[PDB]
Formats: sequence, C-alpha cells, structure tokens
Amino acid sequence: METFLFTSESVNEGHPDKLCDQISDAVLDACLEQDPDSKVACETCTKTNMVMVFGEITTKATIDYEKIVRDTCRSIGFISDDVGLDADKCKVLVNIEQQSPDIAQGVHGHFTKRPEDIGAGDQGHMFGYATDETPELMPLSHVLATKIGARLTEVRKNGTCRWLRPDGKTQVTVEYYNDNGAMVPVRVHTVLISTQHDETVTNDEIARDLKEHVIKPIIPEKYLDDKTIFHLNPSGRFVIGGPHGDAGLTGRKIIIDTYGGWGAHGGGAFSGKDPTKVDRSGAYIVRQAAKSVVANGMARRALVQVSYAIGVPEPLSVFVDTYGTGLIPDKEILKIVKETFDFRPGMMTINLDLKRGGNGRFQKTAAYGHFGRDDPDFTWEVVKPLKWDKPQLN
Amino acid sequence: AMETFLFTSESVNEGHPDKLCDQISDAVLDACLEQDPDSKVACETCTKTNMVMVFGEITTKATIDYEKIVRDTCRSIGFISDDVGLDADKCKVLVNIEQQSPDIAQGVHGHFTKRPEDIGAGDQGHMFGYATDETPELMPLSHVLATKIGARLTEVRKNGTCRWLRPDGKTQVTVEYYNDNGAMVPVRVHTVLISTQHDETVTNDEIARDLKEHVIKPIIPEKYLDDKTIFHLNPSGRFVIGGPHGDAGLTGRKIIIDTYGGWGAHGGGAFSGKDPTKVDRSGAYIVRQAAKSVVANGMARRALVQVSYAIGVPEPLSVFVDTYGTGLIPDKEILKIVKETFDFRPGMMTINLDLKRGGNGRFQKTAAYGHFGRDDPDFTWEVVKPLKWDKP
Ligand SMILES: C[S@@+](CC[C@H](N)C(=O)[O-])C[C@H]1O[C@@H](n2cnc3c(N)ncnc32)[C@H](O)[C@@H]1O
Ligand SMILES: C[S@@+](CC[C@H](N)C(=O)[O-])C[C@H]1O[C@@H](n2cnc3c(N)ncnc32)[C@H](O)[C@@H]1O
Ligand SMILES: [K+]
Ligand SMILES: [K+]
Ligand SMILES: [Mg+2]
Ligand SMILES: [Mg+2]
Ligand SMILES: [Mg+2]
Ligand SMILES: [Mg+2]
Repeated sequence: METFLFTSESVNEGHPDKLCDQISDAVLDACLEQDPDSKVACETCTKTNMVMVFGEITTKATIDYEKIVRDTCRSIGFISDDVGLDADKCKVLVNIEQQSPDIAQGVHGHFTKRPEDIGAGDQGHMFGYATDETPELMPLSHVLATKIGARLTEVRKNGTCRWLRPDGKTQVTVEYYNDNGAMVPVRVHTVLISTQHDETVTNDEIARDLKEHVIKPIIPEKYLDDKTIFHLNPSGRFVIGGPHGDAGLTGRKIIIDTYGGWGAHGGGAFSGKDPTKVDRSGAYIVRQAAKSVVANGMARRALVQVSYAIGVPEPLSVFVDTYGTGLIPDKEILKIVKETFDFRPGMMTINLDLKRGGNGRFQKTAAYGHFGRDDPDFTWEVVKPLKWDKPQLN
Repeated sequence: AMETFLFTSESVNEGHPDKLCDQISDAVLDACLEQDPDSKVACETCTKTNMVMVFGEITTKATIDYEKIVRDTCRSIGFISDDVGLDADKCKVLVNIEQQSPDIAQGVHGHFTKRPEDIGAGDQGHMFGYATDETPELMPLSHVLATKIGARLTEVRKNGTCRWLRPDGKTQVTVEYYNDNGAMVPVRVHTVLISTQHDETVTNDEIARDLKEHVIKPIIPEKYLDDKTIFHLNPSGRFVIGGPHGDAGLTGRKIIIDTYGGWGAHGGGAFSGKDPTKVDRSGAYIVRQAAKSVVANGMARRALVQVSYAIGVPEPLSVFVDTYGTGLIPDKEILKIVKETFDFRPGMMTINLDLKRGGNGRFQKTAAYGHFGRDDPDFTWEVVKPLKWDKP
C-alpha cells in the first residue's frame, strides 16, 4: 500500500472573511425575499470597528443595509470589542450603486429577456466534482475540516465550551490510497485547530476540550490512531480575533466554499451574487452534474468544467473527466450530461429555484461550504437520474 | 479520429478593478520593503465608483504615503478620468490600516526576535505548485494564451495602436487537448473570447477587426488557429462604463488567474499585499519552483506539489507530489528528492527566493499577468534547481 497525504482547511462562521461572505448573502437573501428579480453583486469588507458593503444592486426591495450587517454580525456572536467586533457600535459604510446599464442590456435586456435567452452575467469557468469516498460524495479531507469547524461553533453556542470566541480555523491531513483512480481514505495523519478564546482558559484545557468535545465526536474512530498528530492552538495565544485581528473580504474562502483543493476551481466567488452570475449558478449545476454521475454509479469520481461569455446563454465549453474510474467512456458521459443538464443561465436559475431568498436560504451557504449539505434549500445536491446501460446488467 | 477534450482558462488585464486592487496591495508592500525589508504586511484593497480603500495590518519602520501609492498606481494603469471608470486625482482614498495583532506577532516571529529556521508560518493553509512541458515556460497553454492576449490588449492601448481602448479588459481561451499518457498535448484553439472597455468613437465591426488583427493573431501561434476557431469579441455589445465604476474590485479575487488557470490545484490563499511570512505566497512560490524543477529536469512531463502549514510551526504538516502517471521514477522517490532539495520553512524560503526585497515594483509586477511562467529575474521562483536522480 503506497499512500499520499492530502490536506484541506476550513474556517467557521466567525472568521472575518466568512463573516463578509455571510453578510453579502444576508443582503442577497433580503433583496430576493422582496424582489426575486434582484440584480445583486454585494461585496463586504471588515476591519477593526468597521464594516463596508459595496457594489451593485438593482432591486425594488426596500433594504436597510445597516440593519442586515448589524443583525448578521449579532447572530454570529460579534457583540463586543472583546470578541473582535461590536455589531451595535461598529461603523457601517455603504457604497452600493445600480448595475452598469451596459451590463444590464447584454445580460437581461433590462429585465426584458426570456429565461432561455438570458446571457451569462459574466465570462468565466466553473468546476463540479464528486467522489464516492463519503456518503455526501465529497472529499474526506474537506468534509472533516468543515465538520470540525461547525462543531467548534456548536460547542461555543450550546455552552459545552464557554471559553470559545467566534473566530476559528481547522485543517485536516488525510492519508489516501489511489485505487484505480478512486480515492480511498486510510487514516487521519494530522489535525490542526486554531480558535479564538477568552482569558479564563489554559492551553492544556483548550487542548483537552478540542480533542474531547470537537475532534473525537466528528472524526470516525477507524481513521484515528495513536500516531495521528494534533496541533491545538499552536500559536499559543488567540484572544484578539475576528476583524480586530485580521481584515476580511467577500470571496476569499473560495476553496473552503467548494472542494478543499480537490477537483478544480475557475476562481469565481459565490457569495452576494444572484444566479445570472454563472460563477454561482454554473458551479452549482456542475456540482449537481458531477454528483449525479457518481450517484448513478457511472464513475467513482468525476470532474466537470463549464465556461461562459457575458451575453451568451450557451456555455463556450463543457468537459467531463472521471480520473479513469468511469464505467463508460468519458465522451459518452459528456454526451449524457449535455443531454440531461441545461447550462443556460436563465434555465439553471429556474431548474434550481435560485431566485428564492428569505429564511437565510443563501446565508446558510456562506459558512460550512456550498456542497455536500443535506438541507433541501441546497437544490443542487439533489441527484438526477441518468440514462445508460450498466456493464453488469442484461 | 483522435480523442480530445476542451479546457478553458481566462485572464484579466491590469485595468480590471479586482486586478487594480492586487496592484495597489503589492505597491504598498513594495513601498514598505524598500524602506524596511522586515515589514510585516497584510494590505487589503477594495474599490467602487470614485473610491479606493486600503485596510489590514502593517508593522513597518517605513514612512509611507498610502494615498499617493494608490493614486500613482491608478495613474500608471490609466484611470485618469471619470470617463474611463476612475480618476486617480479625484477619487476618495480611505485608509483603515493598523498594526499586526500582537497574538499573531508573538507566535509568528516572536515580535521580530525569531531566527530564520525557527520562524513560524504566519498562518495555516495549503498551497499547490504545478508545471507541464506543453509550453516553454512550463505553463498550461490555456492559461498562457488568455494571459498573453490580455497583456497585448493593454500594450496596444498604451502604444497607441488601438486608441479607442480603455483600461478594463477580460480574455478567455478554450483549448482542445489530447491526453498523451497523462501529458497534455494542445491540438488547437477551439474558442477565443475578449470583452474590453472602449470609448464612443469605435463601432463593433471596428472592435472585432482590431481585436483579431492587433490583439489575437499576434499572440496565438498559427498552428493552433483554423477557419473553425470561434471568436466572441465584445459579445455584450457595449462596454463604455468600466473599471471600479462598472464593478467593485477587491484584493485576492483573481487567485486562479494569478496561478494556473484551473490546472493543477489552488489552496485558496491570495498573494498580493502579503510579505513572505505569509506561506500563502512563499509557500505557493516554492512549490511552483519544485513542480517546475521536476518537469525541467526531465523526471516527469507534468507535476503537482502540495504543501501545508500550521501557524507558528516552521515545518510543513504535509507534502505530496503527483506526476499524473508521467514520472520516469516513482512519485514517492520524486517526493524524497523534493524534500531533500527544497526548504519549506518560511524563514528559509524568504531568504532562498530573496522575497524581502521590494521597490522597483518587484511585487507590483506579479499583481497582473500572473505570478508564474514569467522570465523577469525578480521572479526568483521561476529559476530551475538541479535535482539529483538516476534516469532509469
Ligand atoms: C493569522 S491571521 C492572517 C495574518 C494577518 N493578516 C497578519 O497581519 O499577520 C488569519 C486568521 O488566523 C486566525 N488568527 C488570528 N489571530 C490568531 C492567533 N493569534 N493565533 C492563531 N490564529 C489566529 C484568524 O482566523 C484570522 O482571520
Ligand atoms: C460584468 S462585471 C461582473 C458583474 C457585475 N458586478 C454586475 O453588477 O453584473 C465583471 C467584469 O466584466 C467586465 N465588464 C464590465 N462591464 C462590462 C460590459 N458592459 N460588457 C462586458 N464586460 C463588462 C469588467 O472587467 C468587469 O470587472
Ligand atoms: K486578511
Ligand atoms: K465584483
Ligand atoms: Mg483572509
Ligand atoms: Mg470572475
Ligand atoms: Mg470580481
Ligand atoms: Mg488563507
């Protein structure tokens, strides 16, 4: 058994970049709840005692940008200068304008084009990935780092670890075997957690609590052994956190948002964008495509690329690769995927019901990742039946 | 019939508002390293209509005019009027820059007391380096053509060939590829796309003519072009409003365009506005050197290298090498050689690649047209290292 090490990280809801992603998606949800046809490109940035929302929104919604910022900051736990931002005292800056008329005519003819004619809202390329190594058909390295980060938030909010503050990051090194291009986890090599904390707790109590309350409950017993390496607040002190410790921006966690370094990324951020922004509706459809290929048993792993030009509905390219694990040739998987999914932006919006905001639909997507999640609002997680002849059947 | 697949990479030029932000961020870094090479810099930039903000964490002995660095960067790019999407002299410049968290500074560098081999990673994360023999710069052709078409787009605006051009432009190339036992062999350019900002003096037929004869045809090798290549030339039909005026920009929103255009992998960290204790940068720069050295020494046709860190720990938590079945020796041996040849500790990388020297736009030059595949001697991570191996 020749093995290799692969590492992915995560950050929880209180990381200053993820805070911005969550605020950006709070603004989106708010615009859509009132005006489903909202054009939203909402960017957020944060530093000590400052939040700025900026970019382009055309909506009929009545929005107060200041209340959405201050509410999002509050629910996450940023309620004093001690935890790294005070939702009720921080400066909130707004530089939001309507979408360029030049973009609006090409994309959606100023709200006049029919679904099937809606152009991509920008150029770019997006990838979808899926792997049979976990039930959610995601990479184990990403899934553990992410589920450890969610746990880290949960034990802060349920009172299991009262010493926790909101800002935390995780990283997991998984030791893998390649089985004919499929990825088979062997064991967890290294676990890293860095978490903000108050001045009541010793580093021995942090190490103990993280192993017992956060790590052992999330990682399957069979991947943990007495050689697994643990780094637990390795910097030795994490009291100052959130924006007070580090400025955050929307769209600076795009690998954490997706597959943790597995598959590929076309580089587009998701948060604060309505679904004419193919960066988001396009990546979601290619995840649904990649997942459907693995879930139907057509392959053990699959990577799908799509690409767009602004004002053009049809994709410029589509790629399927199954890393040698496909049970039919990759070009027939490409033909089945092209027959089965509509990559036109106006169609993707409707097929995935992405014009619904409210009940934090998108805000929920803006921490703990966009993919591998079971909430029915994650409509791109629903597997589509695919038509093919399985080698094993007559 | 030869089996092929389509792979698409994009680029943006120096007037893209996200890329403007990367070049401001890295202009700040330059100014800081030119006066104080031990400068700790995490300089973030964002921009919208008539507005640039610099923010984040700088500890430097340097005496810096942030406001003049912003304006001079906006000016040399060409944002000199509201008509081209930002005026370097009119716009509001906001600054929310403060000193690095002492909790980070103690753990990372012991407030400037830790020796190089003991220097902590400034953060956790992971970082990928890639190389492929398909071009002479050992970059993927999809990425190279998109990138070099965008740099030509800027060059024909500056040199006065196409006087209707404004600063903000995007490109995208779809390449048709043959898989030759894991090695990537480019067959042809399937689709070329350009969207460029433009004044009111030019017609769409003049744009499409000029973009093909002045911009595309000079850059793309003839052997890759044919009478079936698809060309999307300003497909939105109108691009007069541009720059920050048409789209908010942010530092670190072009990390794929900064790297390998969707080939290899990305750990998700941004480069621009960071000093070298930031393993996001020094980490990705050394794994590029390692990947490039494996391919350039003839050990493989393609190579991916991952490295990972924990904050405050000098040694990486993991390394992986994969050659996609092109390695002439087993990957576990290539890993052994890379570990023996490359020092991944952040204090060591900084000195070995000379990353503590800025000025003369050392980093500002990496903040557009990509950090890899360039032969400027300032790109010390492009220098190939000899590797000791026995060719089978
Ligand atoms: C280490 S900071 C990034 C570097 C920072 N811009 C600087 O000036 O060095 C990145 C993230 O690590 C976490 N972090 C902040 N302070 C930390 C500390 N003292 N120890 C460990 N992790 C910390 C927070 O999640 C923060 O957003
Ligand atoms: C189209 S904008 C992204 C979406 C935008 N935030 C919105 O409100 O729809 C992204 C980039 O496309 C380019 N762009 C801007 N205006 C354009 C136009 N009218 N036609 C084509 N490309 C344009 C610029 O490079 C800009 O930074
Ligand atoms: K930052
Ligand atoms: K934007
Ligand atoms: Mg960040
Ligand atoms: Mg983009
Ligand atoms: Mg952008
Ligand atoms: Mg990072």
